Amino acid sequence: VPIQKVQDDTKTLIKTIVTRINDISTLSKMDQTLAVYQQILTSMPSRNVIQISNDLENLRDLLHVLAFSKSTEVVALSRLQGSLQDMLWQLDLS
Amino acid sequence: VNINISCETDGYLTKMTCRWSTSTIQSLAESTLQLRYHRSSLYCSDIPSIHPISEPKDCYLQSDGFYECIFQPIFLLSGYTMWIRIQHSLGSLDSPPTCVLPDSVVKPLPPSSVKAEITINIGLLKISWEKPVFPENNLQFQIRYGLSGQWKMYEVYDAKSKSVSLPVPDLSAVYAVQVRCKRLDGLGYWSNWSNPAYT
Repeated sequence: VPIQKVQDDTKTLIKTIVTRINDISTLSKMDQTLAVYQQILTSMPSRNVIQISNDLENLRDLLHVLAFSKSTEVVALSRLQGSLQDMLWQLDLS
Repeated sequence: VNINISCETDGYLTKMTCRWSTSTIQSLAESTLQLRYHRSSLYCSDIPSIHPISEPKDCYLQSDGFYECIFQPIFLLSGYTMWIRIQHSLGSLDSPPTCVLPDSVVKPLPPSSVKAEITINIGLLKISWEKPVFPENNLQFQIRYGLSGQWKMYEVYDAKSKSVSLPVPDLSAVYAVQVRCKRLDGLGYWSNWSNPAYT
């Protein structure tokens, strides 16, 4: 598996989660942020949240692969979308 | 005869449906069958293999004789290694394992909002459409057009393209237009042809 395709798949997975959120309506800090959001999503399970929480798990793993190679539900997901869009452009600056 | 397992992730990326035949299986009717799978943390292995730690999957026999198993929710980038455990009269008989990545087996939705307009002054038909919400990857489009009542097809590879303009032999005639899309990298299925748009 090529590392560039891992990066292409990371950027793509982020866009997918951002799109999932609106349809309802360096790597260490990104990982630390996702971990906090996962804990939040685990306290508010729903059909969409459970799917998003699974994607968040895949995104954290993709972040670790890169390092070693070299309604309250609406409000919570709205903040997460902001954080996700932040990572999406920061990954380009590599 | 080995058992072929084919999977397809829906256009909304919520589930993956897998199917396996029983036609090249009727020879050994006396035997219990069960689909087994092993989920990888990320991506598929270069060579799939039977793993000691596996989980069974609930498959349901359909009218066409195929078993349908639904994985929901889905881990889009986790490697699903599957096989059929056969117990004909004693012991274990595992079919050849195949690994599938749900993100690379997505069948996208047909592109919404298809419009076909003939502008006389230009002499072309501006076929326009809207990309389906999922997948987020780059897409290639295929357009089929012909006399409403003879079909030449055109391919568009620019991912950032919403519309195109093609020539016709008769600007007065009524033409039926359909569009379909697939992942530009080839890792995916073609969507169904959109509802026909008329000039």
